[PDB]
Amino acid sequence: APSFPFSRASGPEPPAEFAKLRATNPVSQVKLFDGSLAWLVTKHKDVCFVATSEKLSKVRTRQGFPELSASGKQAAKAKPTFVDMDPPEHMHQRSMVEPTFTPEAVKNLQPYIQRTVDDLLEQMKQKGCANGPVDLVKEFALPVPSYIIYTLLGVPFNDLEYLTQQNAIRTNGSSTAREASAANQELLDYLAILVEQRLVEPKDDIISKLCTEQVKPGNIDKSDAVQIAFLLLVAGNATMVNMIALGVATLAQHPDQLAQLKANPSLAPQFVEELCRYHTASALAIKRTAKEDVMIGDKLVRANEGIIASNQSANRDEEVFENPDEFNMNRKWPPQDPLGFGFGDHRCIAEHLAKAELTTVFSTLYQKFPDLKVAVPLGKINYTPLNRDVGIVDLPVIF
Ligand code: HEM
Repeated sequence: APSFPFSRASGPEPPAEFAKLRATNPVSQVKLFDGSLAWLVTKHKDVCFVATSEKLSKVRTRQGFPELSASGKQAAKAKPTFVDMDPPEHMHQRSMVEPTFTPEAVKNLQPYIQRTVDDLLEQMKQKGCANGPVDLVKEFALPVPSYIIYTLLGVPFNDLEYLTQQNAIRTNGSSTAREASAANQELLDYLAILVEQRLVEPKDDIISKLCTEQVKPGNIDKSDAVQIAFLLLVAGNATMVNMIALGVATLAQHPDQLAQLKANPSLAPQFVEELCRYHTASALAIKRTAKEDVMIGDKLVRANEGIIASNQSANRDEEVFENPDEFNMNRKWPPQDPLGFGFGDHRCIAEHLAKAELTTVFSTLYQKFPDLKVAVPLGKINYTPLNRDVGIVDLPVIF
């Protein structure tokens, strides 16, 4: 059984194993870091089954849960938030914060999203690139989702820049463990204090809604509110940063499609849909353990055996998406959903917010900077390490 996670075939490409497994052995066993075996599911139809089957559990203290690293094994010990819950606990807690992320709520946020993107682009323009390329990640891709989610949570404007840097330090590949866990503690301590404050004078933010509607009535206590706030911050931010940078890089690699977006910014939504299928930047979140024996394809998955469902592989599934390895924002979409945001009850709470952020970015960026160019040869883009989710560490641009 091969070791899993697999390595990406190159900087921007999924692991090569997935295409072979889809063709010859679509439900197979893999070996995890601790020697245990897990089932790997690779076809779109089977990923959807794993994401919705009531015989499968997300509870991480169940025997067989497929932790992929040593830190996940010990993180399993903490009191769970709704990301690690089964029904009915899952939606009981998820519904406490879902109101901010509905399509109606995200529609009302759209002027604020546009203003955030506008302001940060104008700052980048004023900084200029007269003294060399600027890092699109540091200058734009990082602050855009960071400022927005921090602001929704209730962080005051003056604290955004420091806290944006701390959260980046958490996930930066060159941070030592001491740097990353210090940045983590910094974030937790700040949120605890913000929860204390909002308990005394609520404002109009997510933390205030939790304090008023759930902590004070006694449905949760303030430490749960901290954990939930922390989950909403760290679950998708690094992914958002990577998607923005990957979109720029992808467009530099497909000049004809960038020219179409320049001449018709209304194609941004279609570009975003294809971006999220092609570059599946969160590919290791759909994991389960079997509560009962369950049959998947031609395999029997025994109770207490772990399952990993690759939505990255599903998004390249030849049986669903014609020419899946071509990036084509003009593709015709089948009836099946792309699975960039997962599937079923656990499907990304922030799907609509994420798409609205991405859509706002790519309908504005090249109107503001029509001559935006990646400043290094495309073969020299600094992608994330091949053993991690696809992403871009830094992206020097001129404009
Ligand atoms: C392009 C950006 C993003 C992508 C591709 C993405 C992707 C995903 C995926 C694949 C999952 C697993 C869903 C499943 O288990 O089926 C997920 C879950 C989740 N994501 Fe995101 N995400 C993004 C942005 C965000 C943002 C901005 C936030 C928070 C503001 C967020 C918060 C969450 C949470 C809380 C969950 C767990 C939901 C649950 O288990 O009920 N994500 N996301």
